[PDB]
Amino acid sequence: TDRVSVGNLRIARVLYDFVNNEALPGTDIDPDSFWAGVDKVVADLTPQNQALLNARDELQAQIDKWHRRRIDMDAYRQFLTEIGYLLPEPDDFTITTSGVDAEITTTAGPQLVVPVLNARFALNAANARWGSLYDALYGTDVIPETDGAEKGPTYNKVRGDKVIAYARKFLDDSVPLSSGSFGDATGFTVQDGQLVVALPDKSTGLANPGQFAGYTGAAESPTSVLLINHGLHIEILIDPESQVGTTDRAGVKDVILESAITTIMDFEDSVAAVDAADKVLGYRNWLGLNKGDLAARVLNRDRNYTAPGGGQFTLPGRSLMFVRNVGHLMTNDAIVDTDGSEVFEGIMDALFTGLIAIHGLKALINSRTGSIYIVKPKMHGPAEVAFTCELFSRVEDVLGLPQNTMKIGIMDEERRTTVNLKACIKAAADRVVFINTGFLDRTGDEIHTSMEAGPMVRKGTMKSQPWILAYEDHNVDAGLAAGFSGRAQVGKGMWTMTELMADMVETKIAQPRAGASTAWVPSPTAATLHALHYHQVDVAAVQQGLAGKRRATIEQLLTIPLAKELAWAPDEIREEVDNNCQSILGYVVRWVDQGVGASKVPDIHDVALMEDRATLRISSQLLANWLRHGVITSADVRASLERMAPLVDRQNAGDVAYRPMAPNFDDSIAFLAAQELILSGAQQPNGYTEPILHRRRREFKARAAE
Ligand SMILES: O=C(O)c1cc2ccsc2[nH]1
Ligand SMILES: [Mg+2]
Ligand SMILES: [Mg+2]
Repeated sequence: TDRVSVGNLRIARVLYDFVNNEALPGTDIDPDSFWAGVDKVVADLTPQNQALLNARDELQAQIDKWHRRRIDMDAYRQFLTEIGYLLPEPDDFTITTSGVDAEITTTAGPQLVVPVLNARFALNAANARWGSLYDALYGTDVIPETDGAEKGPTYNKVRGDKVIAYARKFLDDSVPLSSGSFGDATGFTVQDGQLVVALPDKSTGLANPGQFAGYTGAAESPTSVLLINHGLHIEILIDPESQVGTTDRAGVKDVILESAITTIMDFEDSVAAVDAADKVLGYRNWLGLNKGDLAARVLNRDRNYTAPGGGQFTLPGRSLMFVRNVGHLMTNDAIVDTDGSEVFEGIMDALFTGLIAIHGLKALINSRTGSIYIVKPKMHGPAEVAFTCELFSRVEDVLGLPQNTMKIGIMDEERRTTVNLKACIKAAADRVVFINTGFLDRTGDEIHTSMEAGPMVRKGTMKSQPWILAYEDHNVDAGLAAGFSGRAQVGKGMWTMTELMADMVETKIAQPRAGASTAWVPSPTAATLHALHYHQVDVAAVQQGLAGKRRATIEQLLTIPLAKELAWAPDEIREEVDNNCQSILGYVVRWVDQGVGASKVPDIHDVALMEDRATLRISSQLLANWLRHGVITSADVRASLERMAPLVDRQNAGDVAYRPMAPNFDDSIAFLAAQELILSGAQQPNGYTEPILHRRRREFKARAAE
């Protein structure tokens, strides 16, 4: 119709044009040979993809019956073994992934995640490798507004001084002088290769002069001083003529931190992309980032420095990029077969994002070691991991890339991956560069998998349940036992409260203390603040100290988060229903009506949260669970949705083109989607929301196409 026929494939025209005209040129790959490659890879791997998806349904159906036909933990576990859910743990091994960049193998630090469909955000992200500590401290609630230090339309000097002080204190804790404090420093010099600091009554150096990494300008009167601690860089910009530098005892203008060492450009949960036009926009942005010519305002270039002993060197000025493809579930009409059946989206993302990423290896650049970094979400168990690897192998042939060029980041966010984590890693032993954990998806799967067992604890309660604490520790243990320390990242989840930076600075330190190589932040600002934690915590030492430990048993992992009988008062029930209905509606309306997958969404208490699509999975699965066991009724669910809808409406009053859901609820496609997600929730595969979401978004767009 409006498609290009290649073999058994009917490629959407926008897609076909985009690959040939934009993606392919530069890659030395023959267009027709590429498309034929696509035709064959799709046909060859599609049935295998389907077999894995069906296998999920079989397991879940068996688990459903088992619960209904009853809690004997020993029998439950033996059952999961019998049905091939819980597979035998392989002997110890060590990953062999080679050609990995240092930012992944060695450097511990923040990792940004940004919706690929947003060129400006994506630009900021790639440039967030370096960010200003002053701007971050002054701009957020880390420095309390309190007494005369409040922000205004004018720069407030009382506040800047607190910022300066905080930064001086940080320098004391990070790169300690052999004597005295940074707060008293009056100047900085470089005599005989060693950084000398000017104190009022004397002069000292770094207690460990190894932390001196270089400088700019002349050794006598430098324009900046480069420091290193825990593999992370710290830059003191010295400029006595600047506004802040003028009033500073040492002429200091700013302190710059190496912040977002890596960034994940996201095709999955932070992006709304339900057809061929959407995917191209995303692919196009991914192309521009990889050719290094995206702009709206360009991509930063490397940074120049002078070695402590005179010579010249350089550091990368951009955030090393991953891409997150979609998982194994969804199809997309960007390609169909002759029968009209949509082609598997994950298979498409491997080919296209992989094709595109070729530009990142030639000059502008990304991986200096020659690798492409794909993060794969929502896999269920080790066979699904081996499938992803086999897919990568094939795509590499179509692209003419050396084998194992396309590295994998295994996200641990499904229960069948959690309890088989060592086997999952081993299936990717020569490609794996990353594992991580998070709250939303994983708890959604937790609730779905045990849907029939009984009513679950409230969402808040989940964060402190035995299963999830065991899962957090188990993740770290498995990676370290597999040799990740020095070879691959071990990550932990997102800080979602974008305006609550004091809290983040206070609490998020627990992640590197738990041995996390990296963890997720929602903004460049956040990345800068979070970098503090890796200065205070020596993650390599922590990881070294954790080795050999088994801090989580299979029994703990399998402890279902069931509510003890009569746990809640009727007002607690309503509070939770309301809370969850608000979460659905707040995220759904922006998603369906505007194709926005990630934004600052006020929760029921007007706190700004930055969650991806998975917030929909947990909240819908919880209410569906509570529906299934009669904690609440259908009258309850609808009443709550009707109450929260105008509240969401009001929270979007500051939106130039928002559309009310109230009072005409059934004419709101957004409202109907929220309602469907909940009432149809128990029947969704593993509780996945995309089937309902994609359809409703496509419906809204067709309604709007008039
Ligand atoms: O895990 C989360 O909550 C999360 C992921 C992403 C990606 C962009 S915003 C965001 N929140
Ligand atoms: Mg997820
Ligand atoms: Mg140390």
